[PDB]
Amino acid sequence: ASVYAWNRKRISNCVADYSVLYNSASFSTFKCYGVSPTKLNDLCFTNVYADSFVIRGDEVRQIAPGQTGKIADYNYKLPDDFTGCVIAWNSNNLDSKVGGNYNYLYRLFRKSNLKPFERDISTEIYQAGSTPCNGVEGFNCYFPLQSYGFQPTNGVGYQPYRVVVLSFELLHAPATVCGPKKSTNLVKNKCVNFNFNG
Amino acid sequence: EIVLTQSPGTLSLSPGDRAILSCRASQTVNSNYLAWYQQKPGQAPRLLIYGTSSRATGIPDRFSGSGSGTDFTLTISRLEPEDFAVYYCQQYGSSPWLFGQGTKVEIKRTVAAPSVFIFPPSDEQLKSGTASVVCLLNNFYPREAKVQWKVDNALQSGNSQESVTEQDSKDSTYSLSSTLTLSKADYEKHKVYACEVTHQGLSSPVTKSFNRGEC
Amino acid sequence: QLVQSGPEVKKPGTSVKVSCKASGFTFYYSAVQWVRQARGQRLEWLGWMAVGSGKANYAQKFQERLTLTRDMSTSTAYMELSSLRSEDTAVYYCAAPNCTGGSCYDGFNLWGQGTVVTVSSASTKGPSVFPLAPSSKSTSGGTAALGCLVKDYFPEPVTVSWNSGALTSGVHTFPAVLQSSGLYSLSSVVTVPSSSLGTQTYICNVNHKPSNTKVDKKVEPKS
Repeated sequence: ASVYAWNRKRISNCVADYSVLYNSASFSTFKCYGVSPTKLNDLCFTNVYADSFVIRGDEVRQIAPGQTGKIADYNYKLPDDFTGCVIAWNSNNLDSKVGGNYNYLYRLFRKSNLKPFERDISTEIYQAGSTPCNGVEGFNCYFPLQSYGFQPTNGVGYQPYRVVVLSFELLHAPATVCGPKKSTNLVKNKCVNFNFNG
Repeated sequence: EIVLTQSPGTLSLSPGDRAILSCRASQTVNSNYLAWYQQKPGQAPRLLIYGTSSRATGIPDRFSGSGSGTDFTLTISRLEPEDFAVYYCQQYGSSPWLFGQGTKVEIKRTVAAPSVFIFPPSDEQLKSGTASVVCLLNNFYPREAKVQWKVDNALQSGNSQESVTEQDSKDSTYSLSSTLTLSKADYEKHKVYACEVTHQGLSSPVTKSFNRGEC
Repeated sequence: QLVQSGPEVKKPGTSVKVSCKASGFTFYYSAVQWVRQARGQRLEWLGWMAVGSGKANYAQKFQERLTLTRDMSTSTAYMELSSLRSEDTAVYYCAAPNCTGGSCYDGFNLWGQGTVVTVSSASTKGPSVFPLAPSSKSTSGGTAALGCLVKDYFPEPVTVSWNSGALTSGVHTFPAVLQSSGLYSLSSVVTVPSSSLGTQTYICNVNHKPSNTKVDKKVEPKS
């Protein structure tokens, strides 16, 4: 999805495996705020939210708490106390095509800043001046959205990057979603120290 | 497209009176995309009235815009010496934002007759193979004034370029310079040169004549 | 306030680039329009561009030669005009409104200082000074006129003065005209009483910075 229309997917009632993602050895960025990524398996939450989009390579550092910028103010803003992980990797061969890709758009102007975790799909003509636009684009009346152009020869800084944000939630609930547990083959006829579930 | 025309070309008005300027369009122009700009010789234009009714920041109240549709008017209640400039009207509703031809405002005074001077070529100028003759018109108020160069009772043309100075402040009288840049070969094959001027302030045209025999 | 680049002199069949830098206001929400004017002529509209998205609109005459761009790093707008001709010699202005936030002024109140562009082929050359010696014919009723004629200088800016600047009462300098040879020429005159000649040292000081030539040409009555 585009940055101005970032998609959401809730995940619950299953057994996650964070170590495989940790050791994929293919992602470019992996920052987890407030949680140990190597100890994520030894934790158990109620549900997780996954959000994905494609943005500019040079904008990847606006996806963080306490970030100021056009993306942080008009498209996608994270709360200052956000707990979870941010992942991003290059998509040169998949998203950048000869002639450019115009299927990805980003918002330019907005009347007010964005709170954490909401979307803006409206496309009403912005009113920069003190005169109503009345549906015609011109002086002091600009369209709110334009599109990126992804050319193969572009620099890595302007190369597209795919970004996924995982956010974990905690609430009074069964807290179903969390990682697995390992098991050893049983031994019999000896003094052993056992652990069967609890 | 949209074409804007300012009907009053030039206005010679003494300070104190009321000044009016008119800007007219061929098609209807949006009343929220019209502006008037004031420009002095040698400076960038300054915005005066925007939105067809409201003035800019710091512009004194005396300027007032009015009108809507195909007609627009600018009014100066009382003139002051710093209000003499060129005024342009622009619209920016459609795609081509055409300007207007502009209107020049100058002070008005009494008609002053000009003074005619003739300048012989210098001897060292002869070394260059070209003759330079100058006819000078001094202190004539009306901008309308024409000079014809006459050689051996024949009107030469094509080499009589003119130069007009800016309006003065102490007296506001223009000075004109006409330069006859002639080839030397034409210089030898003739005897009498002259510049004849005709001005509104002169009852009859005045001919200033020069001869190479007294050189 | 808007700051433009310096004046320049180029050759026909080339391309020129002009920069307009903005500061002191929110340049993100503004829009810049370009207006050029010849010497003593009417203003001519070229086009405009919205800085927010880079979209630009051009007049039909300069559709295929004029290109407007921008850079957010320095908050600067750029004109590029290719295949220049002699008539393109003029002064250019960049105009943009004053934006403080989301809201912005409804007019082009802010204007640049202009940039002078000259397109021609004549090379730079120093001027020549010719004294306009007063004579009996020039003298009329006590009043007489005398001065200096400046010829064959290519660059526009030249300066003329009298008595090292001491003589300025009733002095006239005329705007420079363009000859068919591509070299400029002007005249400077001054009025004096007929009794003044032969009593004061009259001399015209002329300067030409591009040629770095400074002359003090003395003028004497014709014999």
